[PDB]
Amino acid sequence: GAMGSMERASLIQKAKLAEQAERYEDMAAFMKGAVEKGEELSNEERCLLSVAYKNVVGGQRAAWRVLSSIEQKSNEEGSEEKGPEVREYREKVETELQGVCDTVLGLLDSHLIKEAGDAESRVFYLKMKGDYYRYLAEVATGDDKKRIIDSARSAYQEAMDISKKEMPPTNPIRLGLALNFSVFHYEIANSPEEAISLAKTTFDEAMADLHTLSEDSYKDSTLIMQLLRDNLTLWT
Amino acid sequence: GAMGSMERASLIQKAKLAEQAERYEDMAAFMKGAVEKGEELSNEERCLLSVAYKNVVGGQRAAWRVLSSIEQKSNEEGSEEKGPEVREYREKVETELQGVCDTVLGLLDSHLIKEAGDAESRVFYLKMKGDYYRYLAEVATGDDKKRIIDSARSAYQEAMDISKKEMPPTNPIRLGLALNFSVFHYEIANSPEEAISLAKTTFDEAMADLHTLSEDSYKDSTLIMQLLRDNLTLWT
Amino acid sequence: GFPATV
Amino acid sequence: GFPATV
Ligand SMILES: *SCCNC(=O)C(C)(C)Oc1ccc(Br)cc1
Ligand SMILES: *SCCNC(=O)C(C)(C)Oc1ccc(Br)cc1
Ligand SMILES: [Mg+2]
Ligand SMILES: [Mg+2]
Ligand SMILES: [Mg+2]
Ligand SMILES: [Mg+2]
Ligand SMILES: [Mg+2]
Ligand SMILES: [Mg+2]
Repeated sequence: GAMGSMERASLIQKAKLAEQAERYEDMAAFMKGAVEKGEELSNEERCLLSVAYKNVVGGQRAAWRVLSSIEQKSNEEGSEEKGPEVREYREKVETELQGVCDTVLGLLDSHLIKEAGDAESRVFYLKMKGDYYRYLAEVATGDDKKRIIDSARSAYQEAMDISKKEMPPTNPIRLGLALNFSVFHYEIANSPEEAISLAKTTFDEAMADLHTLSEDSYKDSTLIMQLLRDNLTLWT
Repeated sequence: GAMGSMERASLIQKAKLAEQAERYEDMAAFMKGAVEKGEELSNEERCLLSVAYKNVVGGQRAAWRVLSSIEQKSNEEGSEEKGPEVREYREKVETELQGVCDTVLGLLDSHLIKEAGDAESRVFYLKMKGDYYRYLAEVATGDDKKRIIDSARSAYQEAMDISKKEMPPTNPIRLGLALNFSVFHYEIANSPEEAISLAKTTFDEAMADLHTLSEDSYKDSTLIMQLLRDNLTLWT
Repeated sequence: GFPATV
Repeated sequence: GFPATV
């Protein structure tokens, strides 16, 4: 890797600088280099990794959706044939997105997940694995589409099983996992009832545990609970 | 170039798609490929080229300013030594920015300017040449800093001389050139009085020519005039 | 459109 | 900060 010659601590410091400069591609490259040092990541380092790649892939997804919309409109009735360019460029963005997802999944498989023994780290990584298979599923059309969807579901389900055994219902990682798995059910698995049930049950069980929290933990938990309520409002 | 095998028209079509998807690096690569076909650019194509590179370099400049601010604060009194990383990363962004500027200046020199005979095209390209030397000047510290500043000034001055002879005072390209040359005087050449005089004279001469314009031309001209007034308000 | 994810 | 340029 081009980051192989840079100190782990310097990669982490530069990822933080890249975040302040809103240079998310750089941030992701620095965090990939840090993961490839082979040591486990701390909680803050896991956040830097996730923020970097979520922003890179989020921009790719937004661009893909714009291009896919144009492509679908170009393929309707009465639409003037514009040639292969819209499809080619949507495919170009799609292949770039798939490459980023494969990179993240590769870091998780080699070897972040297998060394993650505490619930905070293991649930976070398994959630990321579900997330990046979900982004692959958003663009998938081939023989492997169902397997991609099932890979997302399986990673989310393992994360859920650990989170319910090992974390309180207000833990922000448990809440964020449930938020994203609920979105998976709604958008990917064509299971809106499962999406709604999961979001509502997660919200209600968190509400009943807020009394145990400090003011700062309360702020963290209620922030994610509001996202669950926002999605429930969109869907009901 | 990696765009050498793609049709000119397909590069233009893809630049437009990239703009709709806010993929400005792609947009710039497509427009670089289109310029390298060797044919002159139309007015719309010149706009696609300028928009693509202005957005790429604009993001680099914003990131450079964040990093330079952090670097300066790190070098003050009582600041804890953080190592070489802030300087290294500011240098990395700086070198990338310089590379984009060199790429644009290379397209202008090989061979956009020498084939541009109409005022609309030649003034626009000479303005871009002043702009990209100005961005180089913003980061320059070496033996060549004064020559970089003079290269910006010389390109802007040639563009000004043509624009005053060949374009009406409300022409949006003439106005945009004056806006940017005025910023050059204020920020680069340490000449705030020249900056203010140029902006005011340009505004006043445009105001006196608005009566000649259609409603659509009036909208275009007054948009740039408002930017001149905005800068004058900042500076006085 | 994007429902919320983190 | 950026004064306006086009
Ligand atoms: S990990 C990045 C820092 N956290 C966040 O940005 C927010 C959204 C505030 O909190 C969470 C992020 C991810 C997860 Br799994 C839970 C909370
Ligand atoms: S060339 C891109 C289209 N034009 C614009 O975005 C605005 C700012 C509206 O107009 C101008 C841009 C550049 C110049 Br030199 C003049 C006007
Ligand atoms: Mg070391
Ligand atoms: Mg494909
Ligand atoms: Mg259940
Ligand atoms: Mg051809
Ligand atoms: Mg340098
Ligand atoms: Mg004068």
